[PDB]
Amino acid sequence: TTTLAFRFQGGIIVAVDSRATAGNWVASQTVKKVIEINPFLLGTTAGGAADCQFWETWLGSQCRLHELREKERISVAAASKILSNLVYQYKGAGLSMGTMICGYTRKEGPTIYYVDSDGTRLKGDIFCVGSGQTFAYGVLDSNYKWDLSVEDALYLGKRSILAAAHRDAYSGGSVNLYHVTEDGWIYHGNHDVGELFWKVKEEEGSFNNVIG
Amino acid sequence: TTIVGVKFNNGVVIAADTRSTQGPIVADKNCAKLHRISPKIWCAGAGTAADTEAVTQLIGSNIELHSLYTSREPRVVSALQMLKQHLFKYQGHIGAYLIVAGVDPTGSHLFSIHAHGSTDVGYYLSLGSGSLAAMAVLESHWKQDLTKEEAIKLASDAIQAGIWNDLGSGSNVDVCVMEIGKDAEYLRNYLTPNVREEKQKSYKFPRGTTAVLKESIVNICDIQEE
Amino acid sequence: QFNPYGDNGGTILGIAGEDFAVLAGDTRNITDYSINSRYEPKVFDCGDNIVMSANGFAADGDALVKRFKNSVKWYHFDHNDKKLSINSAARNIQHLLYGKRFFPYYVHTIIAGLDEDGKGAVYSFDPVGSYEREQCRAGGAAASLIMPFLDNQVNFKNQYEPGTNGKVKKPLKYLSVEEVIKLVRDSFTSATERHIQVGDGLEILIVTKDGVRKEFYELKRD
Amino acid sequence: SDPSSINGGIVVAMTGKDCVAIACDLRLGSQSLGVSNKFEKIFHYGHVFLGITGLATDVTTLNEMFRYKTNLYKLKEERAIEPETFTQLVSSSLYERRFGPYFVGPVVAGINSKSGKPFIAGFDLIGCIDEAKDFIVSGTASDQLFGMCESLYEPNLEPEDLFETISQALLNAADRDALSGWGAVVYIIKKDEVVKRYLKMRQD
Amino acid sequence: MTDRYSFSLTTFSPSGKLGQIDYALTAVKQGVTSLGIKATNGVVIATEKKSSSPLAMSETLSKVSLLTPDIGAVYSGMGPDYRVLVDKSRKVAHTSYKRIYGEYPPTKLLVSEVAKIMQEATQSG
Amino acid sequence: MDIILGIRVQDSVILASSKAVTRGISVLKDSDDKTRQLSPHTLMSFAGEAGDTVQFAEYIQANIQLYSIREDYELSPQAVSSFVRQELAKSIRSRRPYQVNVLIGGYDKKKNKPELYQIDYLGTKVELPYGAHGYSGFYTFSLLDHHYRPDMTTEEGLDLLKLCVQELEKRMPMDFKGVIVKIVDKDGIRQVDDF
Amino acid sequence: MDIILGIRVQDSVILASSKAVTRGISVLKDSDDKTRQLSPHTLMSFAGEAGDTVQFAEYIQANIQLYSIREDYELSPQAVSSFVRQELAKSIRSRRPYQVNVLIGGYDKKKNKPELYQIDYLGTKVELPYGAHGYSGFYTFSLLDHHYRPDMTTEEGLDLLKLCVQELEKRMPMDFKGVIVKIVDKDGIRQVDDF
Amino acid sequence: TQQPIVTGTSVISMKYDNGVIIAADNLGSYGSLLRFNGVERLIPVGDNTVVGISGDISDMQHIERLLKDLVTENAYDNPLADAEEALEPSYIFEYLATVMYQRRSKMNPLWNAIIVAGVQSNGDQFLRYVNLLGVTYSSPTLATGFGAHMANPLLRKVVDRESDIPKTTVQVAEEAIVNAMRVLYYRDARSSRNFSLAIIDKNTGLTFKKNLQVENMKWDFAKDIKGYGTQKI
Amino acid sequence: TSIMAVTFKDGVILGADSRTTTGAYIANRVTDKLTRVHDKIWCCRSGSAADTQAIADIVQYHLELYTSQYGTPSTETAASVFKELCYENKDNLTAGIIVAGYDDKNKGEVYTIPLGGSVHKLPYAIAGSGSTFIYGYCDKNFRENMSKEETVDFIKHSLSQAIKWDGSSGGVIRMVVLTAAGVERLIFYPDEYEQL
Amino acid sequence: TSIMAVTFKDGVILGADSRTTTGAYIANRVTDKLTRVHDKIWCCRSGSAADTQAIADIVQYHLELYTSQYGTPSTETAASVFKELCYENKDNLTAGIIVAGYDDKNKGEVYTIPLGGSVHKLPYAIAGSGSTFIYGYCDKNFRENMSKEETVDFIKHSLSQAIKWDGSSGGVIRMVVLTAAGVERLIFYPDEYEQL
Ligand SMILES: [Mg+2]
Ligand SMILES: [Mg+2]
Ligand SMILES: [Mg+2]
Ligand SMILES: [Mg+2]
Ligand SMILES: [Mg+2]
Repeated sequence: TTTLAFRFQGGIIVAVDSRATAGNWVASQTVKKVIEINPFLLGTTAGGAADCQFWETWLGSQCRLHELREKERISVAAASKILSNLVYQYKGAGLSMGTMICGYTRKEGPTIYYVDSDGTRLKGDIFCVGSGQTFAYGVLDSNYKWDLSVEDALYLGKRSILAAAHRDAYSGGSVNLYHVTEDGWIYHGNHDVGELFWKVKEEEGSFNNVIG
Repeated sequence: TTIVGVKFNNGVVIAADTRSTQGPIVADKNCAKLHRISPKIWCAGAGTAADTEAVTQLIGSNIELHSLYTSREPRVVSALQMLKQHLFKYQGHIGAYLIVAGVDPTGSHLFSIHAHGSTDVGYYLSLGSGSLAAMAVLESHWKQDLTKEEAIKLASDAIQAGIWNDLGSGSNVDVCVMEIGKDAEYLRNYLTPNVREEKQKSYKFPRGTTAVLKESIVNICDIQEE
Repeated sequence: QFNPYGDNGGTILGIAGEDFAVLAGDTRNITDYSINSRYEPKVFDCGDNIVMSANGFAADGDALVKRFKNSVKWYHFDHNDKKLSINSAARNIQHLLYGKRFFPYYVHTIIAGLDEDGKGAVYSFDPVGSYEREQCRAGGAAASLIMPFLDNQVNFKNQYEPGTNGKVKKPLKYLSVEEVIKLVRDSFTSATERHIQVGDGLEILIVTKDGVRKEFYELKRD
Repeated sequence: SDPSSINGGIVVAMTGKDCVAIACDLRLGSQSLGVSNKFEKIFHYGHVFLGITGLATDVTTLNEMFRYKTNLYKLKEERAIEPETFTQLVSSSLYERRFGPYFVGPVVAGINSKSGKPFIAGFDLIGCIDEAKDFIVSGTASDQLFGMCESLYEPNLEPEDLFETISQALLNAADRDALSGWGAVVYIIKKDEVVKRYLKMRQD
Repeated sequence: MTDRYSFSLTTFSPSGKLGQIDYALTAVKQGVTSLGIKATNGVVIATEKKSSSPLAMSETLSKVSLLTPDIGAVYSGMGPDYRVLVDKSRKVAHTSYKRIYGEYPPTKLLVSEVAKIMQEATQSG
Repeated sequence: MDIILGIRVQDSVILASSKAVTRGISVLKDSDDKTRQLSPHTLMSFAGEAGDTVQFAEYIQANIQLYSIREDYELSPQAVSSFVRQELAKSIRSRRPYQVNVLIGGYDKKKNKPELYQIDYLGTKVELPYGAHGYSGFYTFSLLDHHYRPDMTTEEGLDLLKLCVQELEKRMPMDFKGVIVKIVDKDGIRQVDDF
Repeated sequence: MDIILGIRVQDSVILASSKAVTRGISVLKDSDDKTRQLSPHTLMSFAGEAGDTVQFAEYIQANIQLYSIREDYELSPQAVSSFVRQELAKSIRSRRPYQVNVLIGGYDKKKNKPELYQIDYLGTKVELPYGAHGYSGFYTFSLLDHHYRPDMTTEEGLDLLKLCVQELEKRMPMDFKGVIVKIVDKDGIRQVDDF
Repeated sequence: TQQPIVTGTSVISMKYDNGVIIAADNLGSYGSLLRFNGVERLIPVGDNTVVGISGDISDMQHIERLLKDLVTENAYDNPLADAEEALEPSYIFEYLATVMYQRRSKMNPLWNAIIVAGVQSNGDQFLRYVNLLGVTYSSPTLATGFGAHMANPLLRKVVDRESDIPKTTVQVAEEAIVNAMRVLYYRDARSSRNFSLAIIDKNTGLTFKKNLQVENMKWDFAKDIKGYGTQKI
Repeated sequence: TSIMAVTFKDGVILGADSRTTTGAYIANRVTDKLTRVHDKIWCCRSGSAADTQAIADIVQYHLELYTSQYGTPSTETAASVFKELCYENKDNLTAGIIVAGYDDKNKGEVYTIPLGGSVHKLPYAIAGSGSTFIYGYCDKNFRENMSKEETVDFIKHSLSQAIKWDGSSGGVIRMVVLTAAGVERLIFYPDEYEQL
Repeated sequence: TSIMAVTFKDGVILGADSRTTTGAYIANRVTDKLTRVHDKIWCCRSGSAADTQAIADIVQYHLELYTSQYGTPSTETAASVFKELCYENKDNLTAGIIVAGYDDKNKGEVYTIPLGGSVHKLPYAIAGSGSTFIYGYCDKNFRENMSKEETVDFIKHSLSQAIKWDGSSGGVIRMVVLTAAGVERLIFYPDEYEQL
């Protein structure tokens, strides 16, 4: 698995791979690792697939009950803390979760919270989680700027998953892109890594080691 | 694996299935489990496949040299003694479980050998994962003074019980008949009750379907003259 | 020590067509190297035009199917005989599975049917309730033998159009119910040859707007 | 931990009409980490071809060993070794390390120079010979290869048809295995010509 | 005890002759005649069964010996030396070939192995 | 020890190796050179278990120096790497295996080409344009995959190497106290004293 | 988390806490503030197991803030430290204990004195002139034993703290990404933004 | 979680044209000790069902009491208790199957393998299996423990599939069962010569046979077998 | 396994069942556990079949070479060779052997060699898993200087009970009679001994 | 421990040794393992002394409360109460109990309850570590409808052998006779039973 999310001028980019494995066996290449909590909030899935799916879907239900009661959009801080407090109750039971709760509100602006099955809750600008996280971090750290355009930021997130998908054996399949704005998230398509790799290799001149 | 041995009037017969497995995966669908120690001494093996093949070739090799040295045709008791002493020395680490059968100047013989070096005598025997299914058939239909034709029928029926009821056994039935005063007749694929049905579709691809990056001629020939 | 789990073998296969869906499974039931039954139905009609199979440990498989069938019945009572849509059934099964997160149903569940637009649908679940709509999914013992074949023959993976040499992919043309059944039968015939736990019989349930139909085929019994 | 699945990779071999084919992926890794996309697993000694999957150090070691042994064979016999003979040599060599084995899955392929008969063979790590008529598979995606080969294969394929069958068997099997892929090579072998083709595949 | 003869008993004389080899050849010369003829579709080897006594059963004394199913041997000279060479030749055909390649050695290579054994008795201690 | 990197550019091979030596709780040294010159145009960096690393490296050095004297000739990098691999392959089935990973950077004077060989403790040899051992590759390979070109100059290679070290210094938990960088080319081996 | 230091000088308490947050193989953050303001003149830094640290710190914060509202009065640092100790002492015999070590730096407005309390996860409380948790003391205490004086100024305390951090940065294997420093005195709590 | 103490071995069974046959030996072993020789392991329920049980005997006796209690409970406020609302084999099995799976799910199983043999109201043959894991399955032949390995192969030669059931008579079916019991006596070290056999026929009803013995055994050939290889005397 | 050897007036008789098990599966129901190491020196084997066969074969070799040089060995000598193998290799053996033989000078003698490798000369000996159940019966019913017919009945009745209670024992009751007259093999089938 | 209960013409007799060991140390050489749960319903105890005493005490309480309400309980009822405790608490008990009693309607009855918690009605029963050695002897020598003197001899001879071979058994042989006439205690010392 490789999942990332970073804050920038235009909001948040979320990018994930699509591979699911049971040991060496590739169970699926078409897995959705972005949970659409609601039209404004996104969550990434790493670690336990069921744990992330179930509890982030549940989180969406809690966020809906909040804004019904309070007549106001839930903050990313409050939403993330509902999830972290929940998994903290289960601490020791064996939940496996590594996620970024991403959102864009008026009072906060674009916000990302890394939430953990150990109970960790961290606000930050750039996060990468999964077996191929180190590969994605390299491309991000060297190319990241706050004043990136929405077009370039989307490509950076795409290219960073591709970097991991190439090197990490347990990452690949396809890349899912999302752009989170104040008015809600916007889906930016599914991109097959097989086709994307050759496209990027030629146009960018990268991956000279690989014969194409 | 299902292997059996059955004594009869003027000799002995051994039989085996033809399935070799890697856990739950079938590696070879027509494996040859009937091995030759000498022209008229054959054996069938179960357990670790490399050990059964290796131990029969080694003893079979030493049996041949012994036969040449003594100017006598090899005896089953010699194969038995050499096999058991070898297997005992390695304390079961050589995972060979064998049914040894054959004819020699002394007469017709049938023995089983276990990996730790213990041996048994019998008129009918079975070994392998399908040995219980096979032994059920043998215990139901075996009698004294079987004919050659009855023993082949019984042996192959015992293998069939393993083929159908044991997941570790399948495919075909191999048989070898060793009669006194005769050449041993190896009957490869004596029964073939598991032919695959014709597929619903042909999966022959159109030429040029596979994407290719480079082509080249490989030089298998030696360095050339001139 | 008491081990509450077991492996009953078996292999299942769900394929979603354009306006239909099939869920197939072999009828062999096993423990270790023994055959329990040559015909023990594994794929079930659960009502509301939904078919289901929970492959792996048969006791948990039977328990889950039984509980889901029960959920369909009570959905009708509580919601004015409303039809349970395949997507709603899928979410319900997630909660049944995740309900035993810390003592799981040791099964790989697949359901098939039609979505609310009438298109073919298959959903695939892990033992603890993570799920996803899929076009093609084999489950169980010989799943690793079947899926690569389906990638190649259903989705036309690694297949390109002759003459172009890797530049143009083979187009993803729609398969008929007759065409799918051929691939299902050949998948199980091949799996039977190379996997010891697969054999005896193949039972296929076909779901269309007209209802649920069954087809049975013999497999090698060795 | 498991030596046969640290580095990953696969080999497949098939027989056709007056021809054999052997193919392999190009990946070498350290578990999850991809290390090399040029690690070829097929070697040849004269006209006899040998594929080797498993622990990469042993793949290298055994190649060097069989080059050693077939070179001395040729000097003494005054002729190149045949596939049937080489198969027995591979088996003998593996079994002599019975209680300290090379963690490999070798695959022999070739045509007998005298009889013209196509020949393939496979081995477990300890030397047991699998002499199949149709096909031999090996590596971390062997289950996948068994599934592909069992359905795609038909007997007496012509060289250029056999290429398509073995290529598709390899590619689609490797795409369902995390530790296989990163390129592929296919050898099409006839009695007195051999064509080597590198395949284009996804690089993840 | 111990074999304290760890030195060569065959050595070069001033003239460059290896005495013990020449004397061995002299012993061969005294031996009964044996011959070999090669045809297009076969080979024949033959010798006289020089019976030491008429009471002796000359059938039990085999001058012509099978080494492998496709290789045979005959000799001239000292019979006991031949008998042990046949035993070694039979074994070496298995240990240094059949147990490695799964087939019997070709004539020239088995001959080479027998030659090696005879060379070593010409140089060893 | 921890991090060892290697990159083969147009006309040279560059090896970067960390300076830190830690013994559990404390960092005992921050200027350790984890490399040995095997021959005038062949350099070997190393990382693995304590003691075994230096013992192995010096053993290889002595053997190559012995060969150089006997034949009055420098072995090719390929020949040296094959010798090293065999020693490690011999070692893995020993009573107590050498726990040592190495990179061999050499300039072949015959072919006029730089060559980088990566060999792990099992005897797993690979020829690469760039390489690493341990976790070093996890942080650096994505950058190298992106920026690397086979026609890079030595100065460009060093810049790409600085970017790799900067990423390591940012995301690695361990303080490896920087790296010693050495360049292997047609003129021999030299150390970049400012990095 | 890793390193947390504390030093009580003449008229204030200084707490230094590392910025790194490492979750396994990667450093996820290099600007983490491992502290919570319990009351206007009482600050608590913390280090221990992930999740438990922040959960505990915020739980204590909420309880002290509740007390402040109910009584319209700020509890003394001593009173706060005793409350915190009891919670940890209660925790150690629980089903799943809080794995959290804390330093409580406070200025007692009644006595006009700075106070530093060190409490480990077992509920082991000690009042000290300077303190630490984990391995931090092993590197720093010899320097503090040497240089510390009870009549030190805040500026002198910061200089001695810099020397402690420099020794940590030299001899610790882990990169803790520097420290956030905060001062607690009669005027309240403030952060030293340049360190 | 426990371990079985006093145990019963194979239960074997098969369908024939008009009903089902089930059999099990009368032994209650105590490890390798053949402790109790008069244990009835076939327990009839009404006149249409016979439950055969293997494994832990103390749990068998508990199950025996549950079935006895089930008959009592069914008769309460039930005028048709001996007619339309009598206990069916399918009702009895489903009840046991529920209990077995519930008990395994509480990590406190009934350490048994059970075969419920009977004939339904409509004359249909009922034969289904359940064990300590709650695993269930049906087949023309069913057997537990050693029976699964040795009896099934022999019984499957008579009824190999569903279509062979109408072709199989009660005499042929009983003959096969009795032979299988002999084979198990030869080869199962935890078996006894004495056994019970029950036939449930849709026409002639329940026929329960006690105190049967394995007979027509072949042992004479043993006299000729000498040594373990080379020994002649 | 149920094995015993009993001395009587005219010599000694060895007795044994014929069951060999692998777990609960009877691998051989017609085993011959009475094995010959010399003309009138036999033994009963219990424990590892591989071990006891290997031992017996070595003993037979030793006594054959003994006979070639020094003439017929005593039963005591045979027991000593068994002991030497069992005692020196105690760490790698699971063998319980009863040695029985007939001299003309010493007449019938019985030696038992349990796991440890110790030797015990006895009037009669019992061993194997089934022997536990007949210690009481054998002690109450054994007499010295019994007749051939009485000793056969004693062994038959004893092993009948051992077989009845021990699942590891069963099949036929084999016996070998050692006297001045020679060597006589006896066999008794289930239908005969079960009704006793 | 060596314990048994034997039915005969006039009723039933319980028999037991008196040895209780902690490892190889005899903690009590004069133990009374024959314990009373009702006037003419007794039991023999084997296994954990703490467990079997606790069980017996609870049974005695249950049968005392039964008697207050419903009159004298049957031997079957007593065995059922023993079984219920042993079966339901099988995970935490190490108890092997033989229940013996005398009704006028049913006469002498014997029930054995092994580790599992199962119940087995028998003509006679043997149990405890020493019972293994007398399965053969007891099976051969037991007859139904024996006299009092014959049954006392049968138990005395049986337990004598069990004691002889089992180190865990020993001391005196205690017996309790249950008949219409009443309850009679018997004791037999080493000098008496060892010479048998
Ligand atoms: Mg042994
Ligand atoms: Mg892959
Ligand atoms: Mg990848
Ligand atoms: Mg490497
Ligand atoms: Mg028995």
